[PDB]
Amino acid sequence: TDVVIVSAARTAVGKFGGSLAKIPAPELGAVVIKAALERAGVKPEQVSEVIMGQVLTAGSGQNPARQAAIKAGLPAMVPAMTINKVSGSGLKAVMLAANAIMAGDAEIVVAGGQENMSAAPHVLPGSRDGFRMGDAKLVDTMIVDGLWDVYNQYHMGITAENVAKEYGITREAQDEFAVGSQNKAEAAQKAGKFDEEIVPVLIPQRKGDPVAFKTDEFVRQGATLDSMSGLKPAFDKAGTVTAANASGLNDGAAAVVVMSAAKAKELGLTPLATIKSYANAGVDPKVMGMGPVPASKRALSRAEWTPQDLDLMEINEAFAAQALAVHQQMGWDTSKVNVNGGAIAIGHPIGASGCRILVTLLHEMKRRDAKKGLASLCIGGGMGVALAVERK
Amino acid sequence: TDVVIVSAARTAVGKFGGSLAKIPAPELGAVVIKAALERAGVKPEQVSEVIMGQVLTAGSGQNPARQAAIKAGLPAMVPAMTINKVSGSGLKAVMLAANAIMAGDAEIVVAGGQENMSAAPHVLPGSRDGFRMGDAKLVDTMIVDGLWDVYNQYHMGITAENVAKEYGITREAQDEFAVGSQNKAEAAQKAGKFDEEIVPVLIPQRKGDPVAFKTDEFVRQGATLDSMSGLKPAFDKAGTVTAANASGLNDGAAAVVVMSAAKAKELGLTPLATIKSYANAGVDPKVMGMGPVPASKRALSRAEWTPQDLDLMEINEAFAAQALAVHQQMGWDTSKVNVNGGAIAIGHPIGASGCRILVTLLHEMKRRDAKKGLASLCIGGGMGVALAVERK
Amino acid sequence: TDVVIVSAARTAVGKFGGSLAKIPAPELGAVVIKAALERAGVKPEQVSEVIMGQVLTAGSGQNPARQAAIKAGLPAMVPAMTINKVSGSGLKAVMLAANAIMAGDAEIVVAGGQENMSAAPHVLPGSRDGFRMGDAKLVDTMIVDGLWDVYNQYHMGITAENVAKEYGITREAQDEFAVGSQNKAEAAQKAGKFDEEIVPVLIPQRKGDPVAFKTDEFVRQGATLDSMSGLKPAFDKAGTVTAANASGLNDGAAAVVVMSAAKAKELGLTPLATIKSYANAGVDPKVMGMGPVPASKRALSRAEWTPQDLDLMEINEAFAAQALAVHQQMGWDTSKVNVNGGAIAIGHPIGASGCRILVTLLHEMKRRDAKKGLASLCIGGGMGVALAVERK
Amino acid sequence: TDVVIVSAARTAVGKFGGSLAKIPAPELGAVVIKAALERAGVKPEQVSEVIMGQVLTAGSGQNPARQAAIKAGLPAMVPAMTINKVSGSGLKAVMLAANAIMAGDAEIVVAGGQENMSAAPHVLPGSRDGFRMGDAKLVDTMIVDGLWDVYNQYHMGITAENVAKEYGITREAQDEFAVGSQNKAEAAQKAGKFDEEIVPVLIPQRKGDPVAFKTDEFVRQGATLDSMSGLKPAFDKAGTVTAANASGLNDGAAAVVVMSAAKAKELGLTPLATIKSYANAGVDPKVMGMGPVPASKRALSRAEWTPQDLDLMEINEAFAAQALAVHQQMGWDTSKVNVNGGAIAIGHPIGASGCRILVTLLHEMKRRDAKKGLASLCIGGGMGVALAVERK
Repeated sequence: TDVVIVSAARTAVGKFGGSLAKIPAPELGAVVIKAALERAGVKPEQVSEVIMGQVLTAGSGQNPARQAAIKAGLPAMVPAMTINKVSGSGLKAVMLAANAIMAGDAEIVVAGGQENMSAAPHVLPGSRDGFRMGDAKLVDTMIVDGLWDVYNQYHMGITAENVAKEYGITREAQDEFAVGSQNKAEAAQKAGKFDEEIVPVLIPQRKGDPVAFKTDEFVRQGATLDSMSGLKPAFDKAGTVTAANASGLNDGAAAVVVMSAAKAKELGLTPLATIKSYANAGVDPKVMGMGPVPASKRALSRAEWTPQDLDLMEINEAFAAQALAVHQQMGWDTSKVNVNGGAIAIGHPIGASGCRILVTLLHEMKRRDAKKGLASLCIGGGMGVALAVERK
Repeated sequence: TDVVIVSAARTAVGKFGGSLAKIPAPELGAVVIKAALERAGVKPEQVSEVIMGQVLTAGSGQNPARQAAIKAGLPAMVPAMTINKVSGSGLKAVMLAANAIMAGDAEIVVAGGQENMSAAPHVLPGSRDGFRMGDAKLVDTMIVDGLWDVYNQYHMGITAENVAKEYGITREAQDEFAVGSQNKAEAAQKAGKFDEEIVPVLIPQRKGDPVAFKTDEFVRQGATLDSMSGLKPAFDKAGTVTAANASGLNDGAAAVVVMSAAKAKELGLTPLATIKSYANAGVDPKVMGMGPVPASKRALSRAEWTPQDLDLMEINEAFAAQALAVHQQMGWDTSKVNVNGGAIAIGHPIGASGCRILVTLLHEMKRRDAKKGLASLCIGGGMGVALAVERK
Repeated sequence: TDVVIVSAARTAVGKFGGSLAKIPAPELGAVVIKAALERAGVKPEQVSEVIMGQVLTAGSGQNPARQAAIKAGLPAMVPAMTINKVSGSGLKAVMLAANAIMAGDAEIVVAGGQENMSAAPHVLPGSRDGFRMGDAKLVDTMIVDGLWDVYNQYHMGITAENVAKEYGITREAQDEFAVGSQNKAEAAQKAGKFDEEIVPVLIPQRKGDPVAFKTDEFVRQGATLDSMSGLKPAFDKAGTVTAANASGLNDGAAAVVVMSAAKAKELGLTPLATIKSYANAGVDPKVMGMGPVPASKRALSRAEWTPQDLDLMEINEAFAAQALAVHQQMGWDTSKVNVNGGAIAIGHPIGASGCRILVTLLHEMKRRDAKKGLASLCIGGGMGVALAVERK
Repeated sequence: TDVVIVSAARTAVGKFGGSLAKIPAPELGAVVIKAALERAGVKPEQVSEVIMGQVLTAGSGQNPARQAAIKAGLPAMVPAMTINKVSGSGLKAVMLAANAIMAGDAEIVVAGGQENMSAAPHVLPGSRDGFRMGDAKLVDTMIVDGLWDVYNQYHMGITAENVAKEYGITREAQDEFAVGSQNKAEAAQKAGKFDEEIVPVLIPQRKGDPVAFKTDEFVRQGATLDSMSGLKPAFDKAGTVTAANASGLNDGAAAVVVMSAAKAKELGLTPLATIKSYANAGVDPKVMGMGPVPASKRALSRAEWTPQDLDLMEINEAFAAQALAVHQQMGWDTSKVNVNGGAIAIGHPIGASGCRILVTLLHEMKRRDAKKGLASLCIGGGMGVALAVERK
């Protein structure tokens, strides 16, 4: 059975401490679930399942994906499930949706991701035992759960250095990559290219009515090489990775409605694309940034496509260091990658990004009539995911 | 094609603060992943994916299933994903594994779950923005993420009172059911019925050699009705639910290896059973304990079996009130359910319980040569899951 | 012996979270100890003892008064002690310094107080024992140690409401009194009246050289009764005390140098004033704001003065409600009280305020050649202190 | 013209986590203030002031000395003040009382100290501003406020090592001195020597009436040199200081009632002793243990006594290393010092110790009919206090 995507919706991506900071992640997920459904013309009643990625879940309450489904107005009869494959989560949700539809387990699935990194708490390990003597640590959940390698006991940014070193990716190269990502995002914003895919979030106000948030507020206007060349390295003093050549910490959500090609025809719906293939993959945690290479290669082998056959790709930009090594290793046309900018510019709400970049992908494929697309992301812990789509 | 379970393993279940209290959930998962694979005859390199449920993940680190997979001996090339469908997570991981195999996405999946309720920490909401003036709250992640209804803002034990009230499940019925579970579990312990399925966990000692932990230490030997009759309600002064007729807070893990029947044959392995069918369902959060009814009915319909066709069942005993309502509504033969006792006696590590009970099911089906089996659980937030297995 | 005050110095008072928020209280004390000695012309090694009030000492390290003395450049041979009598602390240090010199215990004492309310942390009571299950509290040390009545378990602002009820002090009356304090403080700033008494604090900056902080930044310019009428009650929703008719939360320090008349004659120093008398008093915690009545009466009885003999007074303005009641019960001439504004305008760094007001008193007595003066303050928990001074 | 001590009371000293662990310090204080007044035959209403040392006050509430007075049943009319001079606090309070009486400021003062080290909590610095990104420290208040040198940034135990190096005090001498201390305390306990001075604290129980705590439960009966000679140094690998030759972390309170000799005659009371003299001193923080040398010399000079005129002394044993160096430098007869043991055996509740050793001294002087005694203590941050008393 051929699996299609019938709609795609994302929030604008908030800055850290920004416009979405007080909006809990399942409330962001609800916005995009409700809007994905409306745009597909599928009633809440008709949904078989909701699957939402969310990484940072400490104190979020039972099953955040169910919370989003219910806030979106889906009835209690529709089950939901939360998933955590770190940055891969939002796209892995769509892979799971596809698996379920192919197996006959589900007919229509809303899949996506949600994340509020701003609101992530601190945790007190051992709080039940107490601390008989000496200092104790309050651990940052966003770092430990989101940004810290279990196996090597260091920041993701160190894996980015490992990659830079291994693959010979210079500071200059990474900064040039980052300015390209900012400049492209800026040009796309101003050209109106994000207008269709963005769904507004109504922010409550102390006094008067709520005000819509609907612009990617992390995008740096007028960015220049020389605004990046001067920063010091963030993770190692002799390093190459900075705040400007890595993605941000951000808030946001993204969803897609998926169903069999046969169900779409029955409902009279025109799909956006057909899911062609997808794959996961694993690599050493030390170089997790390289995840997208084996995953993209596997997705492409499954599709019977080469990297040259692709018209458009969205490869998540966790760090310019890894994004560049990935391009080098894949050999594909970088002029067709992240054509509207990437995470360095737009931001990276971890559990959501996987579906965010697919939403952007789908909208640009239609705009330029591209037929073959792929979305891929690296995953902390040493993994990758990739999903290929086709219009025709 | 056709999906088979080739092996199954679980830890003994620890009591709250008990023998497993200091061993992180992913360390529990690794024990069972490693032993499932040994029991099946499968080399770590041959695994396609690991899916593990884990509900309480505050400060657990990046992707707890990945941590379990790596700690089990799986190579970095083997991807892994964590899921949260609350008490259903365990059995939902097997469902996801099945979908994946049927869709041709994976060949060999290790599916299961893991939980250490003892070690769940407290969290400090708003730590990131500070507390300008006034007291702050540390929140218990076990309650908020594991046991608390989001929509109605009370404990699961209140949902159990709503089910008792709706279905006319009495305190005395609940208590006799609880004694029954204890007595059945006692019998099984004394008969060595759990010897095969349990994998020991080595507990480090203050001095000397590690001690093997391999007995379900929550089970109460010699339990009687007069030992339960006089307790006071735990959640509601006028209520029927007590600590003796509900399960506990517990630690443990369980896992199964899943593959296509064609892969089993290629490798020369003899399956424990075939997956016949499965299903999920949603109900009102208020009466979440009733989830296994629509889930089991759907799973049965899909298998084209009646309730009377089943030879053995494992239905999770979150609360006696709910288990009894499910039996009342399904009308099946209670003498074939939880034949070696259930969660009230053995315990309930939430993220692991769904796979735990499957593991117990499969082992007993072999000993009594049962042909048709069903496992089902209820799920906080108003869901159920059910999975039917066939031997022949 | 007659005890004289030979010099007096205070910081500007900072806003909550304002210019001094990042300077630990003993660094603030060190500024005023160093400047008071320098203005007296007394070398560091001639000092017998340092006495500093500081109320909020949680995590401040051993003996905040000794920390100040050492940072000020006094040798280790000069012993120091910290004291806590809440808002009375700063004045009570001067009383203790007088007691010591009269007893022959000490020759030259540096006495005052120091407080950083901005930097007071939260505390975790019960942390050695751990938290078995459910919510735990982080308690705000500024509130519990500073602003909370032990005996009645409610804020100091409720004692202010109690006083306004008992003595018939209306919202409007409180608001006019507050406008007066602001308008006198603003007049005094514009006329340079704080110029002599304030010692700058250098504040490090992101770029370039440190900036001097030397102006009372809490003072509200152009205050009128309409400025006050829009606030809502801050502590009792049905009451009359608001943030604009109560003092602030503030940071600062003050110190004076005290010695016998004979020692000042031997060193050739012309005193600012002679200590005439002083006293303490206790009242019911519920009306602590009245403490200055029995303490002032007792100080005046000891001096052999009447309230009408005073030329100038500084009565600390914790709350307009209590300041008014005090004036009403003393019957003294309010045109002579807080002539350059009070704590409602200047702010109220709790441990330091008692000496801050003395410094202000002394400078204005010298400016207008007033002969008889009195400083008094109320104290949480139901106390007053008062100190009378005489120039001649 | 002449100040006397009319009564003396202390609690038994609690071991860390032991019988007093749940009793807040001001409750401890209240036991001894109440009992010292009863023993003196003084009416609470005729008390002029209460002065109590307390070093660890995080979350203790407003002015712990007032809380103790009030709990002891002293009326609101009696003011109180808390002081911190670290281990000197307890004795310093008596000195302040003497000063006050000699100045004519007070007639009758209850002075001492109180401390519960067991209950000192953890604090969260920076909690008010928040932790935007990163882990945050919980700091142990007992250590930072009680036991850590600000200037050198190390434990008090390191100052004891500097003392040992400087004065040639060997591990062997330290262990001999610790054994002697334990042995003398055990002997004094067995002989009934602490019976009169101890006031019971009633410890509430699970069921039934409270049980009285009335023994110094930290004293190690049966102590031998071989029990101490094998221990590892606690602070410095090449050092000499161990847990066995230092005092502990302890809970307890002590108070005395001080008045003029004229007031005692008027009220018909027979004094315990006459304060002959007292003094403080300052030394380098690095060798704070030496504080009692200059303070004792100065107190003996003020008394016109030589070290040989002394009949009995109490010199606090915070560390055997510093106690021996003090004896070495004073040259006095060590057979008359800490004749019933000292802090190594009895314990060291920091803010109370200074008064504790005074209470012990006075009781022993009366049984021996000793005429001239001295108490003295070292103080963290480099200070010392001493007080001489005479009977005749």
